[PDB]
Amino acid sequence: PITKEEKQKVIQEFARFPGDTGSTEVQVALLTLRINRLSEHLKVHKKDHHSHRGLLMMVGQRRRLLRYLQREDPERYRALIEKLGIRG
Amino acid sequence: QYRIIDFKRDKDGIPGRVATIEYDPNRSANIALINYADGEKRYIIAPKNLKVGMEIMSGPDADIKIGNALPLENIPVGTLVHNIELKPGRGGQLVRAAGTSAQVLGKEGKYVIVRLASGEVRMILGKCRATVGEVGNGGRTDKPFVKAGNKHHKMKAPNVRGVAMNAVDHPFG
RNA sequence: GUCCUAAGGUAGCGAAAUUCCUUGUCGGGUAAGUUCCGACCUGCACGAAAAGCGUAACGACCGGAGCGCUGUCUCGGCGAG
RNA sequence: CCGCAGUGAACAGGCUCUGGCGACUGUUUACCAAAAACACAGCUCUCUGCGAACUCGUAAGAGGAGGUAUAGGGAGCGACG
RNA sequence: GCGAGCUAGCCCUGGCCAGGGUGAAGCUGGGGUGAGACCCAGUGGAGGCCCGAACCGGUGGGGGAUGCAAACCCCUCGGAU
RNA sequence: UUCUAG
RNA sequence: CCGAGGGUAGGGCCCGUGACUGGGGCGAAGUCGUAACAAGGUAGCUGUACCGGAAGGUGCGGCUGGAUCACCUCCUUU
RNA sequence: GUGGGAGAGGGUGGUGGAAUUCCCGGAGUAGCGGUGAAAUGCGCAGAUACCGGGAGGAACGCCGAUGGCGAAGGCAGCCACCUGGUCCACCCGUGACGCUGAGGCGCGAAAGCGUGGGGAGCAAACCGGAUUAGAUACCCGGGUAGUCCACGCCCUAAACGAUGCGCGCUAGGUCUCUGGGUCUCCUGGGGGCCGAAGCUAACGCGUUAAGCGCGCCGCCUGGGGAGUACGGCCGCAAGGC
RNA sequence: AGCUAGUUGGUGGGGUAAUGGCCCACCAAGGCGACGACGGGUAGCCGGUCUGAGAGGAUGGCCGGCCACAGGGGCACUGA
Repeated sequence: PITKEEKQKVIQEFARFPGDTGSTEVQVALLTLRINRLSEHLKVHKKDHHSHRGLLMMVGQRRRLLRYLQREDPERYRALIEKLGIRG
Repeated sequence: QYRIIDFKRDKDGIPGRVATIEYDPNRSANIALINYADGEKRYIIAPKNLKVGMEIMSGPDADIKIGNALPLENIPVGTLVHNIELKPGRGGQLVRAAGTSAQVLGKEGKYVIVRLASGEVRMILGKCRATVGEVGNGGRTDKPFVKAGNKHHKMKAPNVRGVAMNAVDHPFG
């Protein structure tokens, strides 16, 4: 599972400003991290269709947050994608 | 390649290291070279599992460590095995790639119980051995001999059949 | 409604190479068709395991038809070795 | 540009429409018959725990099989649906 | 008693299939989704696979019938890793 | 258990 | 060279159309039965599966558009 | 964000009794079992009942509840492993980042199919016994596919609350669960019941609206033939859109 | 539910009153479609006309405009 101090090292990593506990930078970082150890969980455990559907909601939650930053500032969006590595 | 090899351990204290994946064509068994301490080897059983990186053996002692094998005496209850050690040392006493081995489903005095892989049940004896672990045969079943006849390719008798014949030919025939 | 039997043919099929009454009766194909092919089906005696109905591809297998084409034939008549 | 012709001569599928059986490459009755006959890949019952069960053998013995119930023998059909 | 230099097999050990055609697993790259399914394009080269020599065969017709011959000649045909 | 239509 | 028209072949959209046959609707009324509304007599309806002259039935799931107290456990409250 | 909290949401492994039917031993008789009454059936080769032992699936009593979770179907013995949703408090952080959704895309009862285990019990089909006029059904005795699991396929249904989603406005009384508080009660979610306004053709919905208003959706528009025929997509098929 | 080889564009050029793939050469390949393309069914389009409280339904013969056809199917001449 996700450790509490792991969560903070991620929040510290993505923050532009000391105190960024909640922002586009954190949401996507959280959701993408939550996407990579939930999908990892579904490969074994092939039939966890209740938690797969709850993942897909979160998959759509990511994209719409991503959508917003391109809608406003696509400059830091290219900086946010590359750093994470999503889109292909 | 038209040959046999190993089938029954009885020299122990020996270091059992899972030689390698020499999946083998000659008995429905898929075995890998088992590297012993001295260096002396053996294309050993195919009891599925025990990854390349060998790492096993057996012993008068113990070590259920999947695969591996000792006497009946030295064996759990509710356990699945093969290396069917029927009589006292008769090496293997059954289960050839016959995955579903036997399960010391209850033992008794110089007599240990066995679920007859094949399809029945009764008892063995004292020291009598047998190594747990699975088999290896990936359901070595099925698989299509499509528009041809694997058979032939058998090298394995088209000893073909008949039954209808024109005659009155061969035993009970 | 019954008399006997161990029950007493079910699903698919049907004049099939199991149907002699028969070139059976209707349909199509034709200048006429006792072969076909479809349909009925009173199945002289199909039938699920020596399978039963069907089934792409496959066959020097068997039978049915059309074009294409030629002495196979309307008698051939000439010729070469 | 030329001849009736321009793979010029020579070696080189007639095609189609339909039905029945057996799926299919096969294999076989040497000197008539290559087939809807066996063979099959594939199914189902099934005898057998080993020193197997069945086959040769006067007793040994071999076969089986250095196989070991995803196996070895007995079989009626013979894809697949 | 006699025989697999007949033929049916089976064990051991070599040799042999001119050319050509069809283009599945794969691996490379690209393709909207989370990864993918999965698509396409390239490469690729299997199959008792196709077209065909030698070679294996011997349906379908032709000759031959005191033959060339106690099974052969002619046209034809199937198989062709 | 069943006993038409107006 | 392009082309009106004519030809042989190949497919596509449709109308007619046929032995025969599946069902569907009428029609005075016919036979055989009770399925259904009162627990319609086994409460009914349903996805489906098998079976049964025919309505239907039995099974797995379920929905009540199922209801009485002809009986039990109690519940919920001053 | 952080900090608590609840739950039969899920899926992987694992163990736990209770009993059920079969199997070996003990004991011990003559009847059992069964209905509306019987019969079929079992049993003197000693059954039913009791004792003890075994093996095996399959559920999971009491707690358990008119209660709980969940997107829908649907989900309950304990265990831990990954994991989803969802709820109070701090008011910290981003800064309108939104609400609906043709098609798609995924799920998704139970029946069924495909292959591969397994089959204690239940149980269409089928088999007897009854039954009546008739018994292809009710009732009783058997018993197979399935029901069980892995994996892949179907996706249908009184799939129900017969009633899209979101936010916001309009009295209340009352039962219960969850989270917080100055915890005789106020607070936010969630569940049952009564009941003002209001809507209604009718019942009845009624801050869990069938009231009042805003978005975006799907569906209506006479009864049978029909949810069927035909064309199309899909499944191994039964069918299904 | 896919549609396309003069099809989409370009260079040059024929022809025409002159634009234009309008016809041709050579070149690169795009152009289109659910904001319903291709196909099928049908058709003269409007001013006006009938009806309608109306919005909206129908309809458009004679009068008028633009257009089409001259039995069916084409082509060129003379020529503003």
